[PDB]
Amino acid sequence: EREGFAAEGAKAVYDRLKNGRQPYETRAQNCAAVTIPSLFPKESDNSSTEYTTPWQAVGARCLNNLAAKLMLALFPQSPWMRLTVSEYEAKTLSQDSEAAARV
Amino acid sequence: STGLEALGRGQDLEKLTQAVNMMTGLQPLSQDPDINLPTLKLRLLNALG
Amino acid sequence: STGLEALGRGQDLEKLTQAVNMMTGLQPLSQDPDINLPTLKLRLLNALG
Amino acid sequence: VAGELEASVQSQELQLPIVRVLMNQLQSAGMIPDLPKEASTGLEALGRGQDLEKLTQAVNMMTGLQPLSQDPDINLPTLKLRLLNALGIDTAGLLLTQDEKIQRMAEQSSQQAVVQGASAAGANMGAAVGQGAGEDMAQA
Amino acid sequence: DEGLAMVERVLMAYMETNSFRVPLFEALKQLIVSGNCLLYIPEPEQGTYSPMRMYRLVSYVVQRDAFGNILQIVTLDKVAFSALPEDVKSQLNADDYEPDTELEVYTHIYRQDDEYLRYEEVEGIEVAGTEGSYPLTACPYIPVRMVRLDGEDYGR
Amino acid sequence: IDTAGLLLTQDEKIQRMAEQSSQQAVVQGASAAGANMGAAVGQGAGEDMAQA
Amino acid sequence: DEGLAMVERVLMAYMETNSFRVPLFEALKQLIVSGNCLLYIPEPEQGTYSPMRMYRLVSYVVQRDAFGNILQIVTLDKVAFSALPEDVKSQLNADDYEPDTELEVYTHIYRQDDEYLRYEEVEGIEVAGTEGSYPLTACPYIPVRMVRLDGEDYGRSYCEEYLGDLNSLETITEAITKMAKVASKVVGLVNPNGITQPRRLNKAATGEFVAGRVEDINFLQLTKGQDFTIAKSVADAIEQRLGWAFLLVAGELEASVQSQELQLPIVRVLMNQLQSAGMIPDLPKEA
Repeated sequence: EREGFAAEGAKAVYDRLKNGRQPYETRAQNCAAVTIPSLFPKESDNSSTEYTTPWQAVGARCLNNLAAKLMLALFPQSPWMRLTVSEYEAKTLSQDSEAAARV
Repeated sequence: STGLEALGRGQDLEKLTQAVNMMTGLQPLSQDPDINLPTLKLRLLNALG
Repeated sequence: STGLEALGRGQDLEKLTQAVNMMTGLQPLSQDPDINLPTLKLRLLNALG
Repeated sequence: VAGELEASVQSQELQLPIVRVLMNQLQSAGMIPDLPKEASTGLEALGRGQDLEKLTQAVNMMTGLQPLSQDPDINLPTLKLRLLNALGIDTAGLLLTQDEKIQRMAEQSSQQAVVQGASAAGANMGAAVGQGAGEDMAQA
Repeated sequence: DEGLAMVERVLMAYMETNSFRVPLFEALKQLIVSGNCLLYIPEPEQGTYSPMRMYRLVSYVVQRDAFGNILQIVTLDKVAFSALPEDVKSQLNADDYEPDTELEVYTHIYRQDDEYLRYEEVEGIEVAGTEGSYPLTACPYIPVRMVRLDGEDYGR
Repeated sequence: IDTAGLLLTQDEKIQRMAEQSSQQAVVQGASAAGANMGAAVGQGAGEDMAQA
Repeated sequence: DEGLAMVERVLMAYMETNSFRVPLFEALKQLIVSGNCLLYIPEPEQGTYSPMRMYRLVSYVVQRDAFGNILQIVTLDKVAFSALPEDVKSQLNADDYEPDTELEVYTHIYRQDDEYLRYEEVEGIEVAGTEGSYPLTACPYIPVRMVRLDGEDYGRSYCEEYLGDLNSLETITEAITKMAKVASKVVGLVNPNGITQPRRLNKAATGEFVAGRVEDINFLQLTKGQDFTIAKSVADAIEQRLGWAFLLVAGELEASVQSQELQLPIVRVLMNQLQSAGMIPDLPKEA
């Protein structure tokens, strides 16, 4: 009957732990203001907010280029898995020279 | 949509072309009495997917 | 994983290609009456892995 | 080859110690065959490359002695032996002996004879049956 | 030679499946900066995931001879009560501990009469069921050095 | 260069002829016999079968 | 000739399974900076690991004749009480020592009547079971020299001939470097007989109009004339001349004394010992 980690509810665990994310959000907001100000908005923004252009345009090129290349390398069109079976176990069980190929 | 769509048929076409090119070069070895051609072709086709 | 995923199916293709290229180069030696051909083929296959 | 261009200590502190542990644990679990009682790199990554180079050189030099096969004044079997010895490569199963050639002759003879007989048998049977059918049908 | 090659192929495949290539790249970067690292290889099984592990310089202790032999190794870990195995958890009282509290676990390997000995200690007692021994040339703890001087623990 | 085993003496050139003659006389005979036997059996089989 | 090449393959394989290539690289680097090193080849065994060792100059002693003969060698080792073999431990009472106390052992090899003798000693007492004998041409201890003179023990080095040039290069480079950290310090200089006040230039903003003149401000600088090109060119010439002496299939394309002091002695100890172990066939008498 909800013994451990769950003796107080769902909206109670969420409120205690909400204060651990504070440094990371501030640091990310500092980072995302010289490259693309609209990439990481705050939690108190609405239709009327205006995003201003930084004085230099070197961050955007670098970020877009790296994001493109990383995905080109990580996820190709051909499969990126193998699903292999152990060797020497076909050998101790097979009786013909055309078993590994069929598997 | 476009995941593998514009190259949806091109992916098949490239694989088929490579298979034909590989099977073309095994004709000189058709008079060698120490080679198992049927299994070699199967192992050559399984290495492309 | 991904260290050997695109080449996981490519190492086999490269080895088979090299085996075919080296096997196609023993045809002028087919009539030599002093060479033990099958054992030479076995050693050549062993030298690759 | 590009992976073998060095424009030594970590082959005794990271590589040989990792192989000597996995040959003990995998054998005790039944995942490797039981190795006989008592029987890294620098010359390992080239361990098979050296064999490939030696065999390729041997084949290349054996290819060039084909024009001289009709010279009645040359002892070819000893010339081949000297050429093999000049390289240092082993000569376990690369040359035939005084025996183990009559067997090859017999195999070749039988292989030819069986096909030569079968072809003629089939042709004669076909000709005879065709003539019989024609002579029976030529009055229709 | 056929069987001799098959064995190498199997050894390579096993090391490919259980990912060994991520810890090694990390280890090679700590050698250039600090010069030290440790490696641990868990016991193999049939159908389970058993990855390799790496320790930094701030988590282990070594004592060496002047000739260059290894005599003692001790390591330290920090785990939570709910993440402990039940067999180890069966020698403690659950009332005193709540989930998310942390314990410290020690492992000691030393040399005695041409072999190695091993045991595990928690709190102030020794956990039953961890005793063992290793051959003098198959110890699965491998301290690594980069530059070796004379009569000195650890490398530069 | 040493000339120990690179030239053929006046003798020891008879065994070469003996070997080559033996090879020819075996291969030709086997090849000639096989086809004749096959044709002989095929002719009779066809003659007996085609009557019906 | 076919049978004589198998024996040469068996020898090279024994030096790759027992790791002989790591000590040699370290030995070849001590010869250039100091000029001496020692090598030991342990007795071979059928199925164990017996690597080759190396000693530095600060751990052995040799005595030679004026002709160039070797008469005595002594070495030194330091081991703990738990790393010792149990037979040696049997002859020492364990109560006195602790598992982490270092002992000192010695080895002595001397010449007597056209042969060599040896033993070992610990704490002034000779260990039983370590005596032995060696022929006059198969001693497994090999002192190595790089540059040989007449009538001296040990040898000289190769880097010793080029010390003045390195010293001069360092002397010039130090000054060239240190004249660059002085020329990157900012110091303004205002004129005490003018009309501008350093207080107005400091409290201004990014764009403003302030009262002053530009003839009253100047900056300190290092006005050294043709005293930079001379030093730079001389240093470049020294470096170029140093580059020609250290060389800054193709085996015979690149490329003498080290074939009588290192290579031939190793080949004559391996064939003496592998025959007795039982790993190569019994060669004929002289042949």
